[PDB]
Amino acid sequence: KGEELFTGVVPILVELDGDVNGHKFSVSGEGEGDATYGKLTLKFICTTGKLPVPWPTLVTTLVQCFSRYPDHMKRHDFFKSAMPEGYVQERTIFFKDDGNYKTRAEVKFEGDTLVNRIELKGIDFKEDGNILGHKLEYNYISHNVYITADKQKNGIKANFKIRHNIEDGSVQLADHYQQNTPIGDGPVLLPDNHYLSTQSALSKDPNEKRDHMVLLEFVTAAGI
Repeated sequence: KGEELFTGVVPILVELDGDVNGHKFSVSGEGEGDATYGKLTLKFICTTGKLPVPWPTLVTTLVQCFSRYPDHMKRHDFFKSAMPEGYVQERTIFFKDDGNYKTRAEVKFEGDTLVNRIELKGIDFKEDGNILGHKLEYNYISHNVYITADKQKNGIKANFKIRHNIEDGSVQLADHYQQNTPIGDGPVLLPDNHYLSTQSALSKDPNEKRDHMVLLEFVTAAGI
């Protein structure tokens, strides 16, 4: 059972390589995960210098296997059932009236540490849009992740809308399309329809002088 691997606080490593409209960059992140409370604490650093895009646009990319599933729903936890061999998570984020993000990450265990090596490719962005123009507010993100079973790929599919508030008080809609598939060839839990009530608190470290982000996320299953 992969559920026994999350019973306590688990070290989290996050390594990401991206290319948005030709701007290459890298993000590194560490933290702890406590599925018992769906509690996630992470800090990300831009290892190549300045981040070419708004941090908030990388939140959902930069470990849903750390979410708290109510006891009566634990038969729907695809994420933990695929561990420790892990699973492949692919997404396609569509920013309204702007470019799109196509990401492919691999979430798996490396010893006692949950790892998430991501590969992000961004194209079609407007040089002066809300993303490459850095006009999106850095504050709070909170939406529901609607999940559905994908018996064909023996995994799951999920979609949701992230509404990033712009500085002028407007909204930058970002449609997400998720596709998780198990790396290992073992039995994984195919869940009935349900969603992930997610909430992220972005903040800066008063002492960190490198482009970064301090995140305090909470993911809890519901819908059934």
